[PDB]
Amino acid sequence: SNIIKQLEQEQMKQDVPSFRPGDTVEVKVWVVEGSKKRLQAFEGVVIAIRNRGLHSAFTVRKISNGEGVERVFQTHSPVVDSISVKRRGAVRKAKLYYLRERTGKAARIKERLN
Amino acid sequence: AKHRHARSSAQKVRLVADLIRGKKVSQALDILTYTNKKAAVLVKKVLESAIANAEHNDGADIDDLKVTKIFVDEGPSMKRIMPRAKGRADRILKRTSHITVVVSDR
Amino acid sequence: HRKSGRQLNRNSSHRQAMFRNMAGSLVRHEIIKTTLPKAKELRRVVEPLITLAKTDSVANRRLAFARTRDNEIVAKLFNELGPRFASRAGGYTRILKCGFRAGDNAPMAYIELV
Amino acid sequence: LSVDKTSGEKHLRHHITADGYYRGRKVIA
RNA sequence: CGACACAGGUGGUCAGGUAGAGAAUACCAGGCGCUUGAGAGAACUCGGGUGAAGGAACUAGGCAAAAUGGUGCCGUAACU
RNA sequence: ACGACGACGUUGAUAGGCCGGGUGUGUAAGCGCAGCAAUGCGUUGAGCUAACCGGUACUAAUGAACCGAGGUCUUGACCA
Repeated sequence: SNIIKQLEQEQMKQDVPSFRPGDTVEVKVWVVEGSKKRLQAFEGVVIAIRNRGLHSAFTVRKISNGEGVERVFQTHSPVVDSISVKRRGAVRKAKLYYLRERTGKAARIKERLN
Repeated sequence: AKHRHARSSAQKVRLVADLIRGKKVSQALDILTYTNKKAAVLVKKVLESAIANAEHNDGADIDDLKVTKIFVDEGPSMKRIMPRAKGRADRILKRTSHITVVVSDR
Repeated sequence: HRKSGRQLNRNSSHRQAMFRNMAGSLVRHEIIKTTLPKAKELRRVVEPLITLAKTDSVANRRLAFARTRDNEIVAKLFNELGPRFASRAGGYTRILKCGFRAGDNAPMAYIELV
Repeated sequence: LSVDKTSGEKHLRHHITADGYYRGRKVIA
């Protein structure tokens, strides 16, 4: 390929980018990092929209999980600490790729709703 | 040719007549083509037209006709309302020129 | 500074404007005369304009009378000057620059239509 | 009847039927 | 009129031309282009429009800027 | 910023056009049935657009002029 995307299929190789992320979709991510004694198992966390990611090295998006104080952060997928994902809600609509809101306005009829 | 009419300045209407005061008419055409001064044209229309009327009429050869005398002094003056500054009224004592050119056989 | 974008010889408005007109001049008369930046960008006002107006239909003739406000040289662009450039892609109406003229020193060719 | 590059027909107004010129460079036959 | 074809000053009539809450914006009629030019995406102001977080902490004083700021319903204190 | 500096000038891809690659948005014209209508539907996860890159010279880089000292002396070794 061109000299711009010819040297990007290696690191974080384009591993079948799970259908979703997609709009309201909230695919519970994964994990395997250490940070502490290397023996950490799986994990779970709710997501949302605010999608993101490019061609070569694409990233998930703004997790926007309700649990805990709140949310944020995210690890670009794929990554040295990556694994398969799963499904969730049956899509919706608004404008996926960039969708603020939901933050500073997260309630029942508010969240999980455009 | 010679020189009459204009609205020159006389002062700046020279220095160009210079360098082209000596002999050799060809040495008067090669130069003056690049003067970077408003005092290039008009003064070139002459000395170039001076050689003219020199060939036909007043018989003379272009191969030996050179510049002998050329001076710049004349007017007359004239009132000229040239609004300057941010807004005033002043008369311009502007003066015209006088570009003499004699290209005979030296 | 930055990369080379368009060229607003004057301001913003004076800069869609100008393109239109002196654009329909190369369809009303196969001879035009501007300056240096001349029709180099008008070579664009025409094609776009041709094509998407190539084949006669509804979703093409309209795009025509949208950039060029004229009915005379909007229909002539069809049935003439196409079908007249059938099996020919590009090379619509180029032109070789010409020496500057009197008055405002500025070299200008003559658009023309080949 | 003096031409720049080539020689022949000339006119201190329009180009010439030989290569076209004035000071520019383009114009072909 | 003001020394000058000086963005200053100077009375009356046309305030039903068309869209709105009006003699407000846009636009027929009518008038006009008589408020020097050309080329280049500096530093360098005056005019101008607001900034992630905090927010008057600036300051003699929040000067400046901004904000509330149509209409209808509900409701409305001290004081007099 | 003027000047300079750097690349190329057909032994050319420098720039533009065209195509493709890489991107930005987001569902088209028309028609069918839609629907009283706004415009809600199906056909289209369709169109439109770009100051990136590549391929490609197809187009555009000619001709010709010109600045221009002319191998300044007295005098050590080597060479012939």
